[PDB]
Amino acid sequence: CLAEGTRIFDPVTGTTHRIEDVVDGRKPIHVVAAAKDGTLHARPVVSWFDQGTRDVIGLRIAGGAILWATPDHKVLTEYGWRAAGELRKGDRVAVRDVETGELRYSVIREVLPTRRARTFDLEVEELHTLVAEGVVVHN
Repeated sequence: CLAEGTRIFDPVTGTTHRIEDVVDGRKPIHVVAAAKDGTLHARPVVSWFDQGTRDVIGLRIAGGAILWATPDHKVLTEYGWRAAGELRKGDRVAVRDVETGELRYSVIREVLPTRRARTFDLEVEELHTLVAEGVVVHN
């Protein structure tokens, strides 16, 4: 699950939304999804999930961005899909350039301790993945 505050980019409208607003408002946004072959595509959100309050850890990425997700949330990394909780400083995660939309890999600068927060999940059509805080994660 993803934490309240997690930002999601809609490649169709070009609008960035906070996930708690997308779920609470059942907003029909599109997200940038990643296929199995790595390619990125725009896909619609067809289901919204309020997962309640849970512990979320933070993955501070080179550049300054930070993803807050449950330790079991899957992230696309240089070694494939892996639970956020298994990732450590130095591991590289897949990130979408906010300027060019290009996919690159950046190192995790720091892994932060857990904190309490409302958490969410979304169902992305067909590919079941999305870009959160610029990072490619499972929906």
